[PDB]
Amino acid sequence: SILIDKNTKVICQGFTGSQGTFHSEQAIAYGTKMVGGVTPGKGGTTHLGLPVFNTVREAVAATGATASVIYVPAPFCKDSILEAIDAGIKLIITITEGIPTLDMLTVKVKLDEAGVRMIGPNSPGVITPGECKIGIQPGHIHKPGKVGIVSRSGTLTYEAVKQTTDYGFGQSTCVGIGGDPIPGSNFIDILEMFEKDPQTEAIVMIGEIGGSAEEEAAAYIKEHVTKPVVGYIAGVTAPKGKRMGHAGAIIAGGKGTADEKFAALEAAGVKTVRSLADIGEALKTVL
Amino acid sequence: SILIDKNTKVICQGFTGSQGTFHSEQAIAYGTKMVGGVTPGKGGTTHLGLPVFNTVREAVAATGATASVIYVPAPFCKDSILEAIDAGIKLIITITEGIPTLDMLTVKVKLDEAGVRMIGPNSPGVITPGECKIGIQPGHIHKPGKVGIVSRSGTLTYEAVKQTTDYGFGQSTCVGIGGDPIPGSNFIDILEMFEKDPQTEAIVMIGEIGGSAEEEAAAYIKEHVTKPVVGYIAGVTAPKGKRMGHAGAIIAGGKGTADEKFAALEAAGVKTVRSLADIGEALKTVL
Amino acid sequence: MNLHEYQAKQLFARYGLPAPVGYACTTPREAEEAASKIGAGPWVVKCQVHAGGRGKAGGVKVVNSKEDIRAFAENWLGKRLVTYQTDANGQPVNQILVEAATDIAKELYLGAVVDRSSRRVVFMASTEGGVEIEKVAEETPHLIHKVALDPLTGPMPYQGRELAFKLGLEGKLVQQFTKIFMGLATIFLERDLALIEINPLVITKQGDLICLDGKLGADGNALFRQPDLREMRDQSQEDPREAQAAQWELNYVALDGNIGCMVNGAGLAMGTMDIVKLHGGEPANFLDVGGGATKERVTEAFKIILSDDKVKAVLVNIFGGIVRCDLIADGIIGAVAEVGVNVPVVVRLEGNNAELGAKKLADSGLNIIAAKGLTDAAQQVVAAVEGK
Amino acid sequence: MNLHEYQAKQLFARYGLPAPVGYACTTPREAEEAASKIGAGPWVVKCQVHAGGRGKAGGVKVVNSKEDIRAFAENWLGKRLVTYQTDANGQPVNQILVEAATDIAKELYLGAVVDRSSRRVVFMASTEGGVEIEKVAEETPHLIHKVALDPLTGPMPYQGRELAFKLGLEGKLVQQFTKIFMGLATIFLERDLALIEINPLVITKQGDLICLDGKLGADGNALFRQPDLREMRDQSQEDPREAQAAQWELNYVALDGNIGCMVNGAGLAMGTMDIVKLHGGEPANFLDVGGGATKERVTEAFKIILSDDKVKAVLVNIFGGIVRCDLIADGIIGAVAEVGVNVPVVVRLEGNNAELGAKKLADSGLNIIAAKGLTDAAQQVVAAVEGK
Ligand SMILES: CC(C)(COP(=O)(O)OP(=O)(O)OC[C@H]1O[C@@H](n2cnc3c(N)ncnc32)[C@H](O)[C@@H]1OP(=O)(O)O)[C@@H](O)C(=O)NCCC(=O)NCCS
Ligand SMILES: CC(C)(COP(=O)(O)OP(=O)(O)OC[C@H]1O[C@@H](n2cnc3c(N)ncnc32)[C@H](O)[C@@H]1OP(=O)(O)O)[C@@H](O)C(=O)NCCC(=O)NCCS
Repeated sequence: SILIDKNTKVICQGFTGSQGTFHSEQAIAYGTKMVGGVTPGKGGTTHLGLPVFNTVREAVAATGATASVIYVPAPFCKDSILEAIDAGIKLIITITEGIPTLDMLTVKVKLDEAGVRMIGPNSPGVITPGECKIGIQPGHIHKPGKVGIVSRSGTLTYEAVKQTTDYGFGQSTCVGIGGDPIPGSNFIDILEMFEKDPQTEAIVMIGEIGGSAEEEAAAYIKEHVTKPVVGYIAGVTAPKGKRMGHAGAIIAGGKGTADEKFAALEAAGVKTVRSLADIGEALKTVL
Repeated sequence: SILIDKNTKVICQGFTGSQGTFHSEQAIAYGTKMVGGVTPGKGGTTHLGLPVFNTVREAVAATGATASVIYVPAPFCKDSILEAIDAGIKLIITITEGIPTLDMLTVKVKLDEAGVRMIGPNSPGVITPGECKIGIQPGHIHKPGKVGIVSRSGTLTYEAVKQTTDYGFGQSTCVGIGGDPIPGSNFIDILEMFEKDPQTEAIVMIGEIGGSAEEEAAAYIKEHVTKPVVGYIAGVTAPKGKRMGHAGAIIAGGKGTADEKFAALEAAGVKTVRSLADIGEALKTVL
Repeated sequence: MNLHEYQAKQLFARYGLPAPVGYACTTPREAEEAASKIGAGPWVVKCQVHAGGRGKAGGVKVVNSKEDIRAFAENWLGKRLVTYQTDANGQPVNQILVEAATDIAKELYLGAVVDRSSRRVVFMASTEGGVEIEKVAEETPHLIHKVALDPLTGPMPYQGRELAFKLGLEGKLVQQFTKIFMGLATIFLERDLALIEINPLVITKQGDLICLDGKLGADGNALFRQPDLREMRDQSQEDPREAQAAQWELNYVALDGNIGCMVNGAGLAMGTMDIVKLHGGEPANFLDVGGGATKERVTEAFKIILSDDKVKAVLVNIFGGIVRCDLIADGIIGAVAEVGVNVPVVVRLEGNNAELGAKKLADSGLNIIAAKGLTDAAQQVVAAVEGK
Repeated sequence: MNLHEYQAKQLFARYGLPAPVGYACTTPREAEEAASKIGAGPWVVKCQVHAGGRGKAGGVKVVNSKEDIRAFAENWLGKRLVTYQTDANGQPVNQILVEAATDIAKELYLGAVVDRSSRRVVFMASTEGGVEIEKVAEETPHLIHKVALDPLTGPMPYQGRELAFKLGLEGKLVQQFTKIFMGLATIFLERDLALIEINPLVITKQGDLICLDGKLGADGNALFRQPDLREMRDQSQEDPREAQAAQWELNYVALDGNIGCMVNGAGLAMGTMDIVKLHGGEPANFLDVGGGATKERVTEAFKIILSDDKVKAVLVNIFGGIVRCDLIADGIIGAVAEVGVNVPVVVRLEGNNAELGAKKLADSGLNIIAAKGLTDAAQQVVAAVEGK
């Protein structure tokens, strides 16, 4: 597994808000070691049976949490993320959608310099089935297993989750890198973690139109990933220069089409699948 | 020796200006491998028999220079320094005085992240006697030798140079870290280079009032410097909260007095000298 | 969101960048009157639509008489301009920009975007102005110069000079170019732009740099803190369904096909479209439900998808979400009845009560097929538009 | 450079930060008239001098009558205010700030400086307002909270909240404090400040934060790009010799002693002062020639050093520079004659023609001793003021 496991202590920023509450309840029910939350102004109260702090530093000092999940509205995310980085948090899972690209541009630089790992934003989260759930994904479709999944899309990931659970492969860890143009972590970062993870025997990489993370991931896989990789890219039929839902799902300057990504992956030896419904079949093949 | 030597290829930014011209002539006469200069607008001309370029990147591509000396007026320094860092220059010697503290605050962060070494600003420069001269120091008082000198002051350094040349010790390399509050390099950075330099057998550290670089250097010396160090701190008689010439020569918030620096150095085992005239004597002692 | 050329130029002027003297006019009378405020002709009259390629579509003319300006405004105002960058329906022309003619000596390109590979705002410039910048990147890459804005320091003059010198500018044009770079970079960062394109950035016969065109794109995610930009949105330039969808928390993008797709999830939406395409279908749209597929929301989704007459079937693919599969089915059923959905609807439900939701669909009696899995759902919608 | 409290408050107001209603007045009549513009007394009247400690020196009073305001302005305008932070000569009071009384519930401290150890703008706050912040740092360090501005991101709200919560603020005071931090941080960066000190930052009985005092220091190296700040310089607050020296490219700082020191180099200047002190002398000043010790410049140096009646001898220590030692000697000679230097002058010259310059000094016949080395130069100037 990667990123999180049964021992990951997690705090939630935006803990007392609607989504923060609802999803923390789910993480809590799943057994995730949520140890607290941060909502400026509500420090010293308890919510979902856990302590709420005015700041991430108070939360970290109090709980020792190394990971923070963020459910803070877009306008305040940069502030929330930089606060978490400043408080010593090593893993930030940002669910929030709508964060200004420029905010993430700066955050990404900060993350990289501070050595802090962030998954997201605009991410469904991360889940190590049977051990730790951080995010909004439905935990019941997962099965402790050997397939590592990385995806720029939440729903598509679920499909791959269903398939890999149905074929009995199960999942080591599912990582939603999110649909934003400048995510905290990209395919290459997660691919490298899967290659180095003993429990992960195969990798399902799910991308879509826009940017070139997949093409770069391809080049990376060819040279540094030995485990089998099954790839799926959504957007073959998407128009160019049009945002398809995700802020990052846009083909800018005619570059970054689904076909180019399939092609680049195919050329790197990745087992690509044209129908999202055949991810399980392709894994069976390479497994 | 450290930082520079007979093989250091140097370009000068602000090459065609008064000081850039005059001091490059001196560096050239000394044998410094000046290979070119940069003055936006005068690219493609020759000055002091060397090519002048419109940008540092053109200069670096053309000459392979790894060091740049800057004689650019304060208002344009940040731009000049960031340009040099961006062009791949690994050593920047900034002579310019008057650079806004905030500009240096940002530059220092850039320098550290880009792994670029800068001496200065407000520095007399760097000189490895007999090998390389970059800066404004008078080269005739130096003597190829074994004493490494680091100083926040140009003139005081010269005194130490005279003394160490007169006692026959000579200098390995003299580094003027400059009199600004946020220099590109501090005592600790240079001390570490001297400790690791075989040619340097003793170190003369010259500081003055303000900041705490000397106090930190003391703590550093005690734990990581084995070579003998002779220290001198100017400003015992300076008032507090008053700039004494150098932008960095100011005792802020009653902290950083000359006595505190002498004391901190003495406590770390540094051989301190109360009269700047006795640096040579103290070296003789520890040598 | 895109800005009109005239708005881009106003912004440029607000930042001390140079653009021709001009006025955005909403009536032929205003356009003809602008001629005299501008001065001596001839005058450049340009239809203001977000799409580019206006020149080749006849929306940009250099005229020499007030009567010609008027004739032009009369010809375009209220008419839709179709260019190679709009759909065949074009974009409404509600403003004609009337500006002073410019004596062009040379055409350059200066633009900026957020480069996702290097994760930086990257400015790019080229001596190849007046050409699709992509074309130049394909063929003469060595002519495209770039600099990345350093987030730590902000844009620096040396970067502007770097591009200026690579463009072979010299003398005052270097400082002017540098100034333009610093201002455009500043606007990019302060206004949260996603894109800047000055094509052409012109060197005038008189020896000055001037922005002859301007294409600005704002990061829509930052509009909450760009009140000025927010007001500049021209909804007439886009399919009105997109804004309708958005106010209902739906992301809608009209396509060519006939199989409407209603999916929760951008990735799932595109993948669903792709699977429909893979099984011989032609997706009519991208519609990502995202927001809780409530009855009301699903209803709006149908209304929006079905506003396109080409739609002969609607594939609903819902995997998960916040609403239970049976509530989604009740809403799809209510939507189909209340919207008077006259087309077949194929539904793929996954999650809690998936089979019970399917049962509810099968028992409604409405023309709604509950599919068994995605491949099946695709084949069935594909089959449901056969002959139609 | 320092700003007056009233100027600091104007800046605060310009940035939407809160300060009492007040007016800076240059005449008792203006000060008395301000009372009514301010409203109901009582009124706070404060001498405006750069130095702090005005309260303990009688320069800050709370009065309740227009007649008292006038009496106060009359007492101080044109008079010099001596505080524990000025020399015994004090600072001229040319402005009286008349502001509304403030109902203080609690006094806090908020300030910022460039921390050289961490190389960051560091904001610090404390519940211990109304006290010398150094005092609090000495005794109750655990009560001083700090945050460092990240150069990459600019000041962030969480940092303001962090301090606010460490100060135990709650409710609206947290947002108000955060706002004050963000604004002061912004001013710090935009105006190139070297220092901000709001002591006290007051929580009013009415429950609001208000800057009761303001001490701003600008980075003088950045004045070239701070035109507003540049105009705010009040030269009357400093020894006029400093500005005189500066326009002549000399850095001058008056001290207590009687041995004037003229040296090229800040470090050498301080070291020279120290060596004079080490040999029983009392340096009268710091004077760093820096600029080419030309005849004209050396002359000005003497004029400036000798404007202090306490000076009984002048030690000139020149090591290197751009002028040859003999030209320096000619200038020292011309300076001594033309200035009518009536005191002994000891000179230590090092560099090209050092001995020839010495010879020239010895042969002038003026009371100028050419020393042999620094220790010797110190002993000789020390000896030259014996009895005087
Ligand atoms: C983040 C998001 C989930 C927030 O929605 P939400 O919970 O309804 O928002 P709420 O306002 O109810 O709650 C937000 C909380 O953050 C808090 N908050 C604001 N700034 C904060 C900060 N700097 N630190 C911590 N908490 C903060 C608020 O206090 C609020 O809690 P409160 O109600 O107790 O005051 C939403 O904005 C979003 O981005 N949704 C898209 C998620 C997604 O689609 N992901 C992709 C996978 S497909
Ligand atoms: C840097 C300093 C020496 C410049 O002085 P100067 O040479 O008289 O200044 P000039 O204007 O003559 O020359 C500066 C040159 O920089 C150039 N320049 C400006 N911006 C530039 C840039 N970004 N890159 C390169 N060159 C640049 C100018 O073009 C000018 O050359 P030009 O005359 O050919 O046009 C001076 O400002 C200074 O800081 N002096 C103090 C040095 C010191 O005391 N050090 C401490 C040890 S004690």
